[PDB]
Amino acid sequence: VPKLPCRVDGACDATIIKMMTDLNKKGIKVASVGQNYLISIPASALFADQSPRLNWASYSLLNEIAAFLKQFRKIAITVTSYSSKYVSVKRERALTLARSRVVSEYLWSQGVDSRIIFTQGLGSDKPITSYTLGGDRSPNARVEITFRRAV
Amino acid sequence: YGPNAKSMPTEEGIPPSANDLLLHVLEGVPPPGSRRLVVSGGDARAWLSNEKMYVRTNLTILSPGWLASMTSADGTHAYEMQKSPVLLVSWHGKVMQLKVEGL
Amino acid sequence: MYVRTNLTILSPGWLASMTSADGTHAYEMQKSPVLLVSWHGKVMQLKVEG
Amino acid sequence: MKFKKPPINNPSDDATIKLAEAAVSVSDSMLEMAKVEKVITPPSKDNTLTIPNAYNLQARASVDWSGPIEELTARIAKAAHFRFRVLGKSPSVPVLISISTKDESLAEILRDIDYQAGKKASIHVYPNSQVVELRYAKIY
Amino acid sequence: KFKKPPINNPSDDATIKLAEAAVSVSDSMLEMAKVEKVITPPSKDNTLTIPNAYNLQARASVDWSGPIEELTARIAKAAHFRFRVLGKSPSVPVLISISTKDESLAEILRDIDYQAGKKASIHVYPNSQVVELRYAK
Amino acid sequence: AKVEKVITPPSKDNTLTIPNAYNLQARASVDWSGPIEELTARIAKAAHFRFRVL
Amino acid sequence: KETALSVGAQAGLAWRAKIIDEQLNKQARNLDAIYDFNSLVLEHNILPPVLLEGRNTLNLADAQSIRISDRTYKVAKQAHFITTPPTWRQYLWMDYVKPEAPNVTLLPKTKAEKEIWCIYTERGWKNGIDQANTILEENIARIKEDFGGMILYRKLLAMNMVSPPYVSHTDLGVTGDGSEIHIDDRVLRITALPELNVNSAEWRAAVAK
Amino acid sequence: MDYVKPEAPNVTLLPKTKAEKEIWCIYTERGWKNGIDQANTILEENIARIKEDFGGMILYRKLLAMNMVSPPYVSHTDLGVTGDGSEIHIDDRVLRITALPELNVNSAEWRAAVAK
Amino acid sequence: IIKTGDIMFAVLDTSVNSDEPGPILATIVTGKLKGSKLIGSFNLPSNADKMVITFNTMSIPGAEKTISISAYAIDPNTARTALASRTN
Amino acid sequence: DGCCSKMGGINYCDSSAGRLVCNNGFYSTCYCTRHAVMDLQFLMGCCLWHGGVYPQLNSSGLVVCNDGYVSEECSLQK
Repeated sequence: VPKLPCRVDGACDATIIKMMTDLNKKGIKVASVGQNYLISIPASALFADQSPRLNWASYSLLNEIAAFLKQFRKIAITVTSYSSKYVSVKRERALTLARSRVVSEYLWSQGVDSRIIFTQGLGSDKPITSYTLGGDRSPNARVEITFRRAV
Repeated sequence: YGPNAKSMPTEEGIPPSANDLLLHVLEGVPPPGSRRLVVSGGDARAWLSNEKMYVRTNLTILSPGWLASMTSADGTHAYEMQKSPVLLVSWHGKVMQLKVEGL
Repeated sequence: MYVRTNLTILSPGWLASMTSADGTHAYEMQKSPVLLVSWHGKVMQLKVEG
Repeated sequence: MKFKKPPINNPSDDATIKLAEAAVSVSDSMLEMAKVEKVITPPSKDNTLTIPNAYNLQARASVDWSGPIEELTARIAKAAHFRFRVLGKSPSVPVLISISTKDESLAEILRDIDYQAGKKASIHVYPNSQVVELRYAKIY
Repeated sequence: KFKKPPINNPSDDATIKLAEAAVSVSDSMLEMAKVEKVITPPSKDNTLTIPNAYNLQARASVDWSGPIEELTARIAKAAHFRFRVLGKSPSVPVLISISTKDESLAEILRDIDYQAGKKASIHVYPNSQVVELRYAK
Repeated sequence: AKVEKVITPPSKDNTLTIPNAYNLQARASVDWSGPIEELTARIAKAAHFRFRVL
Repeated sequence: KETALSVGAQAGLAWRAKIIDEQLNKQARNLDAIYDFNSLVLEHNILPPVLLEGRNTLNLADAQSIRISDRTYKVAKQAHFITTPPTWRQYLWMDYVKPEAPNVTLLPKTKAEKEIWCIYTERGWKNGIDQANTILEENIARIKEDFGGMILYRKLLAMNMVSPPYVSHTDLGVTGDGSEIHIDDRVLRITALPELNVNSAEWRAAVAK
Repeated sequence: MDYVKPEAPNVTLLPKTKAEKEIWCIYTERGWKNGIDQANTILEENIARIKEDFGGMILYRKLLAMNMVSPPYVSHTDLGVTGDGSEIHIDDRVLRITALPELNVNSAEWRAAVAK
Repeated sequence: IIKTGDIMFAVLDTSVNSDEPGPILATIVTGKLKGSKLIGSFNLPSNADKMVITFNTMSIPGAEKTISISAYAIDPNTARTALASRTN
Repeated sequence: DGCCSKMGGINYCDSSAGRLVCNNGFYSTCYCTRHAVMDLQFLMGCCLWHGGVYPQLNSSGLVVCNDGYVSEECSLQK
C-alpha cells in the first residue's frame, strides 16, 4: 500500500483547471462532453498562409498542449484538419492531410500516451460558420483533436 | 495373467474434458474448501483450493501459462493455472502486471 | 474398426490405443476407408475395404 | 468561468452499485429469454374475450398487495358492487400474487391478476348478471 | 406553497437503474405470462347454465364432504324436482367437498358439476321438473 | 512471414456471394449451436423460402 | 495493540453489517420485485432445477494431448418438490450483532498508546468494511447463479433440450379403520427426473426479427 | 532479476579507531564492487541462456528449411455429442500428436541452396 | 492445544491477605478460552518487595473436565512480578 | 489525499470504477479501491516468475523456489 500509488503519477486537477483556464484565455477552443474531449486551434496561430510550414514560436503552445494531453489516460486520439476553399478541392485536401500528418508526427515525438493516432484532412467541406469572408483569417481554418478519457 | 507375469498392458483413454469447479468460478462462486486471495491490478478475482490458482476476470493473461480456460457468453473468462505471485495481462494494447498475495 | 499391428498411425486417429510389452499394438477407431501407417520413420498409405 | 457536467445526485452506495450491476445482467438474460420464447411460441387467444370490459369499471386504483388472491378480489368485488362467485376448492399450497402498480382500471387489474395466476386459477365476469367468478385449477 | 418532493424517490443512479430494471423485468415476465397462458372460449366452456326457475332460488347453509348422489337427491327433494340417474356409478365413489353459509341451489349445482368435471354430468329440465345424472363411459 | 503466407485469389474463392434478394434483408438476433439442417429449415421458413436437401 | 486491532475489526464488521442490513431493509419492493420466484414455479409445485453452460473449453491434459469441447451443460441442483417459493432473505441478508464487551486489559496509559489504538481501530474498521463487502459479493454472486440456473432450465425446456418432469397421482377414496378415516387419499410421485436429450431430432431453432 | 531490499545491519565488532574505520570503509567498497560484478555475471549468464533458446529455435527453423528434420505430425479426432443426462458436451475433439520431429539419416533428401 | 509459555489475561475478584492459606479465583476475560475460571493459592517471599500467585486449578465451561495447568501471574502494563500493596 | 481541489471537493467513490468522483461533476484522479488500473510494471520480491518462495525451513542460507529454480541472489553467500 505505501508502494501502491494513491494517485496516478503527474496528476493535479488544480493544474488541469489552471491550464484549461489559460487555454480559454488564449482563445483556443476546449470542449468536454461527458468523458469525451475536443480541442480546436485556429491555423493562423500555427502555420503560414496556406502552407504547412511551422512558426518557431508555435512550439511553445505545442509544448503546452502536449503537457495538457499528458494528463489523461486514453488509447486512441484523432486529429482532423479544416481549411478554406482556395484553388481546387484536391489542393486543400492535400494541405489539410499534410498539416494533420506533421502535427501528429510531432505529437508522437512528444511523450504523450496512446496506442492509436488517427489523422484526417477534410478541407472546406464542413464550415462551422457561414461567414466565409476571410481566408486564413476566417476561423474555420483550424485543427481539431478528439479523444475519450477512459476511466 | 499369471501371478508371475512380467508386464501389464498399457492403458490410455480420452483425456478429461474440464473441471466442474470452473463453472462455479464462471458464476463467481468460490469452490468449497478453498480460501480467498488478494488481487492487485484491476478487475479480477482469485482463489486457491488444490495448489491451483483459479481466476475469474475478462482480460487475457500472458506470462505464467494456464491449464484450463472457460468462456462465458459475455466475455467473462475463467482460468485454472499454477500458483504464481505475478500475472501479465494485455488490457487495450497496454501491458499490465498483477500482484497476488495470500499465496 | 479394430486393428492389430506393430506400426503407428498418423492421420485418422484412434479412439483407443493399447499395446503389449513386446511391441504389438491394438487400435480402435471409427471406420475410415483410408489409413496412414508409419513404420521406421517413413509413411505409407493403406486402403481398407469390406 | 468554471466547468461542471450536468448530473450531480446524492452520494451513492457500493452495494447498490453491485445490485444494479447484477440486475442489468439478469434483466438482459430474461429479456432475450422472453424474445426467443415469443419467437418459438406464437400467441393463440387474448383474455379480453374471457373477461371483457363493462360500465362502472372505470373507477381507478393504486395498490400494493403481496398475499393471497381471495381477500384482494373480495375487496375488488366490494368496490365494484358485483356478486362474488367461487368455483372449486382451494389447494393446500396458497396462491401468492405480488402486485405493485398504480392508476389502472379494474379490468386491467383483473387481467393482470389472471395473467399472473396463469394455470392455477381463472377469472370470469358476467356484467349482465353483475357477477365476478373465480375458478380454481381442477388438477390431479 | 410547498409542493413537496416524493419522499421515497430514487435520487441515486443505482436506485434509478435498479427500479428501471425492475420495471423491465416486470413487464417482460408479464408478457411471458401473457404468451404462456391458455384460455377457453366462452361459448365452448363446459359450464352448467342456470334455468332460473323460481324453485331453485332458495338459500341454505350446507357443508358436506363425500359422495354426490345422496346430496343431489336431497337437493331435488328440497326443490320439489324429480331426480334420476343414467349410466353406471363407479366402484370408487365420486367425492365432492363443499361448504357454504348462504347460496342459491342453481349455482350450488353448477359448482357441483364444476367439481365433477369429466366423469359425470347433470342435465336439469324445468319443463318436466327433473334433474338427471349421467356418468362417463 | 510474407514469403511463407499463401492465400487464394478472388478468381477461384469458394465463398458464397450475397444473393441480394429483397426478402433476405431482415435483421435478426440468433444464437444456435447444433445441427445445420433444422437451423437452415427454420431460416427458410422464416424467410418464406422452399428448402430441400440432396 | 493486537487487542485494538481485533476490537477495531469487530466494530467495523458490525457497523458495516448494520449499515448494509439497513440499506437492504430500505430498498424492499424493487428487490423482491426483480427477484421473483413464484412466477418461475411449475405445474405441480416443483422447484425447477439448475443448469450451467460453458463455451469453448480447452484442456491440455499433458504435452502432445489436448481436448476441445464446444459447449458444456451441467445439471447442478436437481429438481424437487417445494411448499413455498424461496426469497432473497436466505441468500442476501447479513447477520448483525453489536459486540458490547470492551473488556479492557490494555488500558490506555499514554497518548501514544491512545493514538496507535486509534489507528489500529481505523484499520480494523476498514478490514470490517472490506470483509462485509466480500461476503455481500459472494452472496449476490450465489443468488445470481441460482437465478441463472432457473432461467437456463426454462430456456432449455422451451427449446426442447430437456425432458419435462413426469408425476403420477394415485387417488383412493375412504381409508382407515373405524377410529381413523381419511376422505380422499391422493399420492403423487415424480417418477421421471428432467434430463438433457442427446439425439439429433429434439433440437429446436429460433430467429428474431 | 529478483530484487529484495535488505534490512539486516549487524556488527560483530565495531571498528574502534580511525585506521580500522578507514579499512572498514575500503572493505565495504571492495564488497560493493564484488556484489556489482556478481550481479553482472548472473545477468550475463541469463543473457547467454536466452540467446541459447532463441538460437536453438531458429536453428530448427533453418534445418526444416534445409529439409534436415522430420516435421511434427498430430492425429486429430472428433465425435458427436456425449456426456450423461446431467452433463453434456456438444463437440468433443481430441488432438494427440504422434510424429515427433527428428533428424533423417538418409542424405539424399537434403536440398542445398545458393544466394545472390 | 496451548503453546508452551504464552500469555493470557484474567480478572481476579476474591482478594486475600498474605497471612493464611486460601483458595483464590480469577476469571479469564479474553482469548480462546472464554468463561473459564482459575482457583489457586499464593507463596510467601522472604522479602516483601514482590509477590506471585500459585495458579494451578483451571476449569473450562462446556465440557465437564478439570485441567491442572500450573501458571503464575504478572502485573499488567508494568510487566513486573510485584504486588499492589503497602510495605510499611 | 487532496484530489478534487479547485473544485467542489470529493463527493463519493465509484466502486465500479474504483475512482473518486468529486462534488464537481468529474472523475477524480486519486484511487479508492485496489481493484483499479494502476500501471504497476515494477515490483520487488524474489523467486518470481517461478513457484514462489519455498516455505520450508533450511539450515543453510540458500533459498529455493517451488518450481526448482535456485534463488541464490535472494540467498546470502560466503
